Amino acid sequence: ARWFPKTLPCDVTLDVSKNHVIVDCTDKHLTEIPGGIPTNTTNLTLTINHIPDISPASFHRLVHLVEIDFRCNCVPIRLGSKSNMCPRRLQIKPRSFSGLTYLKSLYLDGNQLLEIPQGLPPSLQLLSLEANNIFSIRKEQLTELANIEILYLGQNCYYRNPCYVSYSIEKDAFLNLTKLKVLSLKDNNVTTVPTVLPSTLTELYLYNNMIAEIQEDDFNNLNQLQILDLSGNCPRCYNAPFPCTPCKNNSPLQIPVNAFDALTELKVLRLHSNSLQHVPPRWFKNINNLQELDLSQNFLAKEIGDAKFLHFLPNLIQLDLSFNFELQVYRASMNLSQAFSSLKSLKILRIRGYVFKELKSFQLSPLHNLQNLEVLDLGTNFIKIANLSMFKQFKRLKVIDLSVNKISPVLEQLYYFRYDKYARSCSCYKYGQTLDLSKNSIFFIKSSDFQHLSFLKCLNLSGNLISQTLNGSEFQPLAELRYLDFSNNRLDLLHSTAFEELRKLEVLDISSNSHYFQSEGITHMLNFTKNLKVLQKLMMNDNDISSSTSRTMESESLRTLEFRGNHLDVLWRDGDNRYLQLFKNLLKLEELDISKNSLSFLPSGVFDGMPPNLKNLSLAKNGLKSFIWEKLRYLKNLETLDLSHNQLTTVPERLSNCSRSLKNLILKNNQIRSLTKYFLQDAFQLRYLDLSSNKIQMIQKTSFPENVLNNLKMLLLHHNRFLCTCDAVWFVWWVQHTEVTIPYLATDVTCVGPGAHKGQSVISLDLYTCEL
Amino acid sequence: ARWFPKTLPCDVTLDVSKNHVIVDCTDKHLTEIPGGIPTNTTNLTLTINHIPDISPASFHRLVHLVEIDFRCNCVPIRLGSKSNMCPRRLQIKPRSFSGLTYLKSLYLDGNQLLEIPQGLPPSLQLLSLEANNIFSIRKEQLTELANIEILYLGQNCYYRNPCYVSYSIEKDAFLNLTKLKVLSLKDNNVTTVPTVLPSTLTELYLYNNMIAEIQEDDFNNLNQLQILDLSGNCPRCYNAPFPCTPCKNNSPLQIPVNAFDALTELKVLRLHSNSLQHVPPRWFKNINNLQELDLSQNFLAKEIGDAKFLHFLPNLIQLDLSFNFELQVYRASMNLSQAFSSLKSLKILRIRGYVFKELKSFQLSPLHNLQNLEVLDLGTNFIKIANLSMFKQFKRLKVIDLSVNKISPVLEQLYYFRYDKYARSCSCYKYGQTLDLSKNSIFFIKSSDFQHLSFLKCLNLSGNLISQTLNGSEFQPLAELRYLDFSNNRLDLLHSTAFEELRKLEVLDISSNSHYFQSEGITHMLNFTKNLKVLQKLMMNDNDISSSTSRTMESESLRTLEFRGNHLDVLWRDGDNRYLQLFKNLLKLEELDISKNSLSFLPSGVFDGMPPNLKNLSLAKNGLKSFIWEKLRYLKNLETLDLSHNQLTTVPERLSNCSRSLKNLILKNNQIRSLTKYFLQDAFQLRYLDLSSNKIQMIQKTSFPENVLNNLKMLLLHHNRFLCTCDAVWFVWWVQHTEVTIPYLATDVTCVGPGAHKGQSVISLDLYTCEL
Ligand SMILES: *[C@@H]1O[C@H](CO)[C@@H](O[C@@H]2O[C@H](CO)[C@@H](O)[C@H](O)[C@H]2NC(C)=O)[C@H](O)[C@H]1NC(C)=O
Ligand SMILES: CCOCc1nc2c(N)nc3ccccc3c2[nH]1
Ligand SMILES: CCOCc1nc2c(N)nc3ccccc3c2[nH]1
Ligand SMILES: *[C@@H]1O[C@H](CO)[C@@H](O)[C@H](O)[C@H]1NC(C)=O
Ligand SMILES: *[C@@H]1O[C@H](CO)[C@@H](O)[C@H](O)[C@H]1NC(C)=O
Ligand SMILES: *[C@@H]1O[C@H](CO)[C@@H](O)[C@H](O)[C@H]1NC(C)=O
Ligand SMILES: *[C@@H]1O[C@H](CO)[C@@H](O)[C@H](O)[C@H]1NC(C)=O
Ligand SMILES: *[C@@H]1O[C@H](CO)[C@@H](O)[C@H](O)[C@H]1NC(C)=O
Ligand SMILES: *[C@@H]1O[C@H](CO)[C@@H](O)[C@H](O)[C@H]1NC(C)=O
Ligand SMILES: *[C@@H]1O[C@H](CO)[C@@H](O)[C@H](O)[C@H]1NC(C)=O
Ligand SMILES: *[C@@H]1O[C@H](CO)[C@@H](O)[C@H](O)[C@H]1NC(C)=O
Ligand SMILES: *[C@@H]1O[C@H](CO)[C@@H](O)[C@H](O)[C@H]1NC(C)=O
Ligand SMILES: *[C@@H]1O[C@H](CO)[C@@H](O)[C@H](O)[C@H]1NC(C)=O
Ligand SMILES: *[C@@H]1O[C@H](CO)[C@@H](O)[C@H](O)[C@H]1NC(C)=O
Repeated sequence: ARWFPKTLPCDVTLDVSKNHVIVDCTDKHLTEIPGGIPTNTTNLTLTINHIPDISPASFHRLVHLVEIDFRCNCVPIRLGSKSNMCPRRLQIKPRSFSGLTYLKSLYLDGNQLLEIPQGLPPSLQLLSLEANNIFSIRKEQLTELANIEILYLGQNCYYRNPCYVSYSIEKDAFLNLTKLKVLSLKDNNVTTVPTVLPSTLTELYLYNNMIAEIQEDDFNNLNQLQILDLSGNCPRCYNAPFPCTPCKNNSPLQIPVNAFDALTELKVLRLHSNSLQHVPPRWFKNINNLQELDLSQNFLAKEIGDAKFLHFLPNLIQLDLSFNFELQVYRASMNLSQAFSSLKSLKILRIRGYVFKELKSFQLSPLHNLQNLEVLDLGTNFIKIANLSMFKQFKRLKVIDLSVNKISPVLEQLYYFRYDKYARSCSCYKYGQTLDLSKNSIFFIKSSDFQHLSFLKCLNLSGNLISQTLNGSEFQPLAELRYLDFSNNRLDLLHSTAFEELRKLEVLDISSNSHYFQSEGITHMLNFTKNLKVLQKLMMNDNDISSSTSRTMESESLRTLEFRGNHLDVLWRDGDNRYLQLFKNLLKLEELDISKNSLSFLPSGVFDGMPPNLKNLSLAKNGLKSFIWEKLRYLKNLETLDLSHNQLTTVPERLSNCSRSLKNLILKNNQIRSLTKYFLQDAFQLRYLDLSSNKIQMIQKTSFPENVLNNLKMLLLHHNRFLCTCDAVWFVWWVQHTEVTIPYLATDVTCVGPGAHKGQSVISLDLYTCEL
Repeated sequence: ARWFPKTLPCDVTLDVSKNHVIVDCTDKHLTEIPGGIPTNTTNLTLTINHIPDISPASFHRLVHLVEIDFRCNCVPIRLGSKSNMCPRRLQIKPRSFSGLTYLKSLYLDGNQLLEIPQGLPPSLQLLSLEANNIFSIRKEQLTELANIEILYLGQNCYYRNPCYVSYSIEKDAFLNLTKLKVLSLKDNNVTTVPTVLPSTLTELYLYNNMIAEIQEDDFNNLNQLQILDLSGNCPRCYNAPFPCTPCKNNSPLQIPVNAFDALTELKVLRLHSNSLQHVPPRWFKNINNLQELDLSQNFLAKEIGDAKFLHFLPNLIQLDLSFNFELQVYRASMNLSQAFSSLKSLKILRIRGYVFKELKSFQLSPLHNLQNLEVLDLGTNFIKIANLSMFKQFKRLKVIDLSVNKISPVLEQLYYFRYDKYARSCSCYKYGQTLDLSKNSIFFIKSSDFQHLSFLKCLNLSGNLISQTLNGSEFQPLAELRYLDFSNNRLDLLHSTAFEELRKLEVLDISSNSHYFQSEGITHMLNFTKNLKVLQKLMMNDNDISSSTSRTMESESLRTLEFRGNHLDVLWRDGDNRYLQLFKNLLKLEELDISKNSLSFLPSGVFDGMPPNLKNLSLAKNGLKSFIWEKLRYLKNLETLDLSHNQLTTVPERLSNCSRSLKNLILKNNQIRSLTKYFLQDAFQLRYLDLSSNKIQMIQKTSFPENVLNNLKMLLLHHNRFLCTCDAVWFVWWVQHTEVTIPYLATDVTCVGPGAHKGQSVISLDLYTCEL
């Protein structure tokens, strides 16, 4: 099928629409640049290797390189692996780059470089040098970068990569860089805004530094700038999850009231963790197109009750005032200034961490007529009282977020306290209006808790303390609810009428409601499904279900049932036939997850008991020790079988005689040591086969007829125990010359033996002695 | 050191006091009885192997056998391995046993035998035939058992081992067995009490059968009988976790009022799951010494309110009336008859599963003067209301158990609903008065909740819904508390004064209180330890701790800290120095568990930061991939190091040069492929070393100086990758001839290679070709 096998340990792709020849050697444990890289190569990536130097020989023939990604070949000590520390900094010999006439991007982050590499071609638009040891910028070193548009210089002097002195930038160092659009000097121990900056800047990043004061002309020539981030200068350090040194005297970042006058094009302004106590309205008198404003992590609790500066921001789209609370105060209520009413373009307002005991309908009045408002985020506020009906007047909104409060009768999990949200490394919203009350203290629900909330499409009650028998009366006002997340509660299914008032419910999650399922002898009504006539997806994972008063679940609508992390091994105890048709009457069921159910064997009757349209069946992570493959004949619509992470030792003698429908067979992480003689013979339906992480020694051509592999959309073979003797001759040849996609040929499809070939890659193996 | 290496795959013990020479071949994957079993052998066990027949050859030389434990060499289908099914019944050949003149016990449970083995010697006192296929008992087959005292015949006909017919016992089958003391016919499809039984019976087990009626003379001669179990005849089948067939027409087991008249010696009467609606007092008219009575799983809810039979039970020690609730009824209160006051010897009263809404002080008045009462178990009753102060009148009690209720402002978890609690296979009570309120619905605690309870020594609040900031006021009445189990709640350590009112507290568990720790930026006061002046043990496992407002925990008392399942990897993020002395000021700390903390490397400073008396340190299950062994020098009292389940590849060059105190070094489940040349040289303190489950190929004598091996109490080496070539000569010789204790030499110290020897045990290895 191929005349010349590929030996290069890098993925090579063609996008001729883009006349790009892309060679990706990321994370291939290389200690040299490989030989034989195609000469037309456009994008060459060498991230996360251990290549210790660059030379004119490095890219000699790669004439058409537009991009070289050479990140993390010697990463700073405290950011990189301690088990494989870099012994030393990348060595860049002269004129390694001056030949690359078409080079537009050069990434050299995280190599412990000491100076800006010189000799760079004038075609270079982007230069990235983050996480090196360059902490003095000299205008002489920047001359080579005449045509640079994007320059990343951050993380060269901060706590995980210290330089132990102030960052130093020569006067007007960047000013002759007259096409420079983006300059990043974040995380750098910088002490003043460098001046003068080229007026063509659109984005300037100066956050997490040692800039104590802005001066009134620091930005006066930047009339094209659209994004300015000054965050984390004079940081608010209480409960900081990184080492944090505040400005002396509780001082804020001092910004003269006219400092922003020239930034007529500014769209985003970030003043996070600047210890601000006041927001002078004068800042914004000639910023009329501001759309995104971050004032999180300051001391603006008082200012939130006044906030006259809001009157100057009629186009602002999202406003963040999270975590401005006063230390050691538990205010009674949230005092929002009427000025909020002037935020007519506002779509997103976030006020986490204001911290107050009670939310009352009047307190949110300044927002009543903000007509574009879509998201209101009042999470992490320790709110104890909130009458949910007050959202009568917010049907308009997509998300109402009261996550993580104390109420009783998607942003990353660390977001507001992370040191650098934007550091680079080497959900029910779709259904409509969402009310997120996850991780609150709701211990009991009534119907009236939800009056005037009939418009809700998704309600998140995950992670409350609901320890209640539901009898179908608790959710009556929620006539439009399509998604209920009830996970992490203590639902007691005493009554099969539970949830039946949710007439429009399409998705129900009661995962991790194990409490009442873990008790001896208590009634459990798993047949509650029958009353839910449009239910499509039911998640009841990690419930430790081992007993059921009903012997069948029934639904004419349900297509996906996740039953992972239960004890069907107990329910299906050998000798007890009563639950072998637990799922038979889910007539439309298409996906069944019963992974992690301790099923070390499947009793006879399990397969006959499956509903008739089952497509995707996962039995993963069960410790399955045996499997009667013929019983797959019962599953006449089966397309995906996940048997991963078990203890199977054999494949069927003839897969086609087990299922003529099977498309994807996942057998990864088992104990299979050899294949059947005629395994895949006539399995022309098969499109995906994963045999990785087993113990196979040999694969012969009778097990793998190429009329079957010729349709195989991926064939996973890595991490086995291949023996590369003259017996393996057909397998080795076929692997080297095949069209079929086989991941990890460069790095984990290897011989275990004999002796000579141990650790050697199958792709690189020369078996000519077998043909003497 | 040994002249004759032991090669027999069985554990052999000498107890010269008794001459027992005990040969234990349990679960050794044997397919024949091994040869060379000592001829003095008294107790020989062959349980769980696959020996397919017994013959006179089997025990020919074993003259002095007193016991043959030969169970489960062919387990019934539904009870046995589905991956290694038994192909055919054990074959018992004639005169296999009749030579063994001193044989007193013979266990043949679980071999699918069809008849009682004949030819048995008259010395036999115990015969066990459980879980075979013998379901017709004939007097002709029992004549050989003249001197039998103990006979187990159960589980030969039930849902996990069906015989498809009624059990059949010939009239007076057992009557000439004139020394029979124990007869067990449980789980057998028995339909009537076999009669007449020998009057010498002390224990009769008839439970889980099909006996619908007791005849008034069925027990007429058993005046020596001490234990009678008739449970599971006419079972109560609601929510039964096994296939359950009740007697027609809801009928109970019918027991004539004079059925027990002869049982003047009866001490235990079990009538569990007999569907009883009444307990006639006349039953007990001639039983004065009854000590244990099990009336669980019946229909005695009304009778519990009357219960005149209790007046005939002044010697009763234990009473179980659990799970007598009425179907579909939720009674308001528990109506305990005044007769309970006549239970003058009662130590244990269990009334789980009565089901009632509120417990009130007067309802327990019938128990107020039961002077010996030690345990009151009202668990799994769905109690919603309870004034805890009412137990002021139960200060004498050891355990007050309200586990698994709905209260708001040790038996196995398999117990009352298990099919056979006694089926055989092939905690803070010590501190004083305990109030167990675990798994209830308490969401908020105040001081007055515990009024009048100052006598309590242990309180279990595990698994409630307490989502509260404690400030030292909540437990004020509990002045004698020594143990607080607060695990599985939502503790909020906003204040370091939490728990300080518990002045006598010695053990505190706040494990699995991760809720507020998984919230970014929230305050967490880990220095709350300082106020607890007699605190000895602190468990804060699985809290996902990743941040801390305080930088040091402090205690002058604490000796044990379990910190497993947190995120010290985040707290100790490389470059963040602030928490490297988190534990340093726990001055008396001797034991620290920081397993499962995602510590793939240890930052420098961690070891210097440990408190000075640390003795037992666990870094298990961390994904550790490197370890600076020299850093152990800081731990000058380190005696136990657990590095199990990590990714280590190397041991120190000289362990003695790393720690002069280290006694027990656990390295199991790592990636170690070789030992250093002088690994153990001069490690004179070392007494226990676990190198099992690694990838070791070779061990040379220089790593194992034999003056060090001689002080080892145990040296674990099993499950490695040993190479049995002529290079391994010293190791193979030393393993075979050493006195040092090495588990699994018979079963998992094996050659991986070369070719010829693969799978062979090192102990069986003949390397003479290496010495030609
Ligand atoms: C940022 O620069 C400051 C100097 O402005 C560094 O502080 C010096 O650090 C050295 C070595 O730690 C001390 O001996 C000096 O006394 C410090 N000087 C001053 C003026 O504080 C600081 O270490 C740098 N921080 C980082 C993260 O690189
Ligand atoms: C031993 C009791 O077994 C039957 C039973 N199950 C439940 C239950 N899940 N929840 C309940 C809630 C309130 C009252 C009773 C029950 C109940 N009763
Ligand atoms: C937003 C971060 O401010 C710090 C803070 N932490 C807590 C806390 N753990 N618990 C609390 C309980 C009630 C009120 C406030 C707090 C609180 N505040
Ligand atoms: C390839 O590199 C060029 C030059 O830096 C870059 O603009 C482009 O996005 C990259 N494209 C692909 C497909 O890798
Ligand atoms: C608000 O809360 C109260 C309960 O305190 C309730 O009576 C009332 O009807 C609720 N509804 C609205 C629209 O606020
Ligand atoms: C509900 O919130 C939890 C945690 O706050 C989150 O994990 C889950 O995704 C949410 N549910 C939905 C349906 O998005
Ligand atoms: C369900 O319980 C609710 C709340 O207690 C009550 O309104 C209703 O009467 C109950 N319905 C039924 C059918 O029992
Ligand atoms: C569910 O099953 C139980 C017992 O099997 C029965 O009492 C109840 O009526 C059923 N409810 C349904 C089918 O909705
Ligand atoms: C308790 O129930 C018993 C039995 O039905 C009855 O004799 C008695 O009157 C009841 N007493 C109380 C206080 O409920
Ligand atoms: C509980 O009992 C105590 C002692 O008699 C009493 O003072 C207290 O009021 C009772 N509490 C309640 C909630 O009834
Ligand atoms: C508290 O109860 C839980 C479960 O209810 C149990 O796991 C734990 O052992 C108990 N605590 C003590 C100290 O016995
Ligand atoms: C601590 O909490 C309790 C909660 O009721 C309160 O009585 C007390 O005033 C609080 N403050 C203290 C003890 O300083
Ligand atoms: C505990 O540490 C916190 C954080 O520094 C501090 O505010 C408090 O005073 C300390 N309290 C005690 C009792 O050590
Ligand atoms: C390790 O060896 C060196 C050289 O003999 C010695 O000076 C040092 O004290 C030793 N350390 C320990 C802990 O024995």
